Amino acid sequence: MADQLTEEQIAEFKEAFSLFDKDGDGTITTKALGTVMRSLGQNPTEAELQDMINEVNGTIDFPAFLTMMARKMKDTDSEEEIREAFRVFDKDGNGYISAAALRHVMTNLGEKLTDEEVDEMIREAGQVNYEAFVQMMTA
Amino acid sequence: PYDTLTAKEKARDREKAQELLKFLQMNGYAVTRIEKRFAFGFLQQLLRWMDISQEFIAHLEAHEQEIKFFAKILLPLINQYFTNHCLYFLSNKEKEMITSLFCKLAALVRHVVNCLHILARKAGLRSFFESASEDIEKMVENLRQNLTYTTVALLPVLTTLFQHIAQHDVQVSCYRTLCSIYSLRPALGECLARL
Amino acid sequence: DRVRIFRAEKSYTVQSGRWYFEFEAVTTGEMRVGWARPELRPDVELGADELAYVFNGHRGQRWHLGSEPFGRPWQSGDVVGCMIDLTENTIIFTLNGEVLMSDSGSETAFREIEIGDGFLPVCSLGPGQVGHLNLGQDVSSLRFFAICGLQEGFEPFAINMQRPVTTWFSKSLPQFEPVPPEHPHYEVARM
Amino acid sequence: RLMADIGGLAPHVIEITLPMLCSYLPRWSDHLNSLLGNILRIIVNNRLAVFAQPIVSRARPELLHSHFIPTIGRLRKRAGKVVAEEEQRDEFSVLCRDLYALYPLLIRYVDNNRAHWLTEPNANAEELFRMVGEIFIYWSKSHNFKREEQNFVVQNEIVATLKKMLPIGLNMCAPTDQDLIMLAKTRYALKDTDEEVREFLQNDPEKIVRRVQEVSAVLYHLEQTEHSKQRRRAVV
Amino acid sequence: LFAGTEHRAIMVDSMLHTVYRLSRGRSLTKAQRDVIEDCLMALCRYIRPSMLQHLLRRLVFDVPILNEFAKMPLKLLTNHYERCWKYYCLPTGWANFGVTSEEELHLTRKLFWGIFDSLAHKKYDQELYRMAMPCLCAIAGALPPEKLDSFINKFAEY
Repeated sequence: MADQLTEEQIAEFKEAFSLFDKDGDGTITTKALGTVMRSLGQNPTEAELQDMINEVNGTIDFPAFLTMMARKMKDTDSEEEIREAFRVFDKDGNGYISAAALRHVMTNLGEKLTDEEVDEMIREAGQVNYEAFVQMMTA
Repeated sequence: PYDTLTAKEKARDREKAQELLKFLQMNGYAVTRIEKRFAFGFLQQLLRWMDISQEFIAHLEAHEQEIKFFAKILLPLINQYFTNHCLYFLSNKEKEMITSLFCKLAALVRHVVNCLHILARKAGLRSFFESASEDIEKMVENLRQNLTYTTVALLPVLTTLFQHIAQHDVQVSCYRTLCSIYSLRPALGECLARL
Repeated sequence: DRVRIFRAEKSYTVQSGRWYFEFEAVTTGEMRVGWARPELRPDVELGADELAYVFNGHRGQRWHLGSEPFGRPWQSGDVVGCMIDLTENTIIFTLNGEVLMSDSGSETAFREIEIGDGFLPVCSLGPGQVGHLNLGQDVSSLRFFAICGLQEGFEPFAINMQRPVTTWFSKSLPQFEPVPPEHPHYEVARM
Repeated sequence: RLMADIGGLAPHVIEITLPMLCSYLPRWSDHLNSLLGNILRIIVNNRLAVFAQPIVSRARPELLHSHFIPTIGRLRKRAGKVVAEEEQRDEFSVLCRDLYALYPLLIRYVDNNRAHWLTEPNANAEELFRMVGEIFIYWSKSHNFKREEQNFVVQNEIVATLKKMLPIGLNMCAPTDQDLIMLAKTRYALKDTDEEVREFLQNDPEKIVRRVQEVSAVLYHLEQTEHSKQRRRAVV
Repeated sequence: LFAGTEHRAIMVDSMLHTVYRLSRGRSLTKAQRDVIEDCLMALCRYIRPSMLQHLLRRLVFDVPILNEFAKMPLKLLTNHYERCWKYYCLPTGWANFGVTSEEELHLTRKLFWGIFDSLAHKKYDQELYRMAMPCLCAIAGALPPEKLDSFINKFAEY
């Protein structure tokens, strides 16, 4: 989704795009977009900038820049989700949730998971390590 | 590089140089300017690394990044090599390097845990046994944290001595240590049984 | 030259049941003791292919489609034996009345073996090697069978055989044979 | 000498006499057998279990047969008492785990003695094998005892006891016909009494029937022992 | 499927060497570089070291000297050493493939020498201790005038 970023982040991106596209026509050149991203702290490499441009006249509009940045936002969200999955077991401090702890966590998740689903997830992969839980969640 | 080059790529120039040398010999002109070897070189490098580690420890008691990197790298590498070729070492330069490494480890203990345990698994042995006995006696007297570290080192030292005895001055030190143990919980009994 | 492969006749193959036989090693050496499939090729070594199940008596290794260490070597005057249970398809060797443990401690050298056509005892002898083979014709003849295998339900091969078991020995003298129709590297066409 | 004094004393001083006994044993006949018997008696009288028998080096079967038999009987009586107490909570489970943890040294010693004495299965060996089989059957009867034994084994860093008792059952002597044994096993599969075994034997006879029933029960116990990415995304 | 290639050993070796050269290129994306490195590691693990000798020589020619994309050489070395430990460490080698080449063994020894020398010389780093140190440990475990003018004219005539 294009609205993955927070409201403050979206406002900052819009301000940067407006500053880069000072002509008021919305279209912003690739060099201008890169300069705006660097000024906002999201300075990407030349190959990364080319890949982002390809994924998203010689100019890119503000909605196009938002769509391109949405990919990085989704990647950051996925990384945060992976970190949360890895640290779910480390939250208790032991680092290796037991079978009862894993069942309790699965019940607390409430993602339409029954006893059979929990058993299948455990079998797919007896204490469950944090790394093992993260790998199972990644699938 | 000369060693990294392909056999044929360097062999072409080698044949050219051989032809030049043959031409010079025909003209009468005279021009004048390894598993065991690898093991000996590795032993020498290990001895040099042990000396460097001892020097770094002495300096730290009173550059640093390189010394720390060497200590973190060579010690795990030495442990892996020992685990891989314990049979080769048991069955020279390697023996001298092993003795030097053991002496360096004993000196460091007197002044990593896994590296020391892996390394453990004449006059120097007698001196080490006497030092261990003295440390045990001092710890016993104090009980009634250098003593704890000395006892921990002696326990791996006791295991190493037991392993060496099973595989195979020092006698007097061993007798003194046995008498001290007899005169003087479960860890001490296990160490005495191993000795 | 090559080791003379000794085996029983093809009419003596077994497809079920428990059978045990003991081999006595008069002279120490490399003994291949076990059973092999009826399709035994004398040209190949004993245990080299996937049609034999033998254990080397000098190197302490098990031979089945390769070499795998197992057990310990014996000495002169020490008998060896192999007791096999086809219901569980497990292969157990007996040395001096004691079960030889594998590298992982398993009492069985080989496990999960298809019955196939059957299994028949096979023995090998090296150059100058002398050994005594006992198929269980006489109960009193089997000395270590009482110590191990007597109460396990195993029985000797010759539990009720009035006549001695016939044996087939490999002939070192070459003999001309017809061309196999499916030779791995030879083919003959009659144009 | 020291071993005799340690045996007579048997404890607070056990941790001290144990190092001396271990040192004497590693240095290395009749004296060694007597020392091993005294150590076993001291262990039976009394972490501690592991330190009691750090290593096994027994070589004389006469002392093992003379001493371990009373030790085997005492262990069987203790196991029966523990089973009775459990049949009659957390305290029972803790007691069962503690008994199983100490039994590991005795089980290892019994297995070593059986391996050493497997050549000559005397009457004492048969009695020890019967006691071991009865203890294994009692342990397998209650799943709580097996769970406690597994927990104790995990902490120290049932299946092992059954494996050790299996050689004892194999070395046991049974009738060749084994018809009474088969009938007793069939009755045990239906959880019947020993009257069926006696009736089959009729169709020292009582002792033979009892032995056949015990062997069938042990065999039955041994046989029983031997026998979407959307959801992941939502969880994340 | 490509593991243990023998009929086209030269072709697969050339392909592996060219893929290794591509992985070191200066025009690639981070995801592209990671995918290429993973594919190269899988190919090295599956393909026999003998069939990859041409690529192994290029990899070990300047393995310690090279710093850019240093994860790929370490991963390749670790995979080759884990898959074929006895192929080079043991004098007899594998039961199937057997012993290795003397020149390949010398090249591997020189590469290990340079690698641990650089590790000792280089400063401590978490990434270095996490990537190069396991490779060094695995490598250690794998260890068991006018007359002159006249002569020049004569040489030219020859």
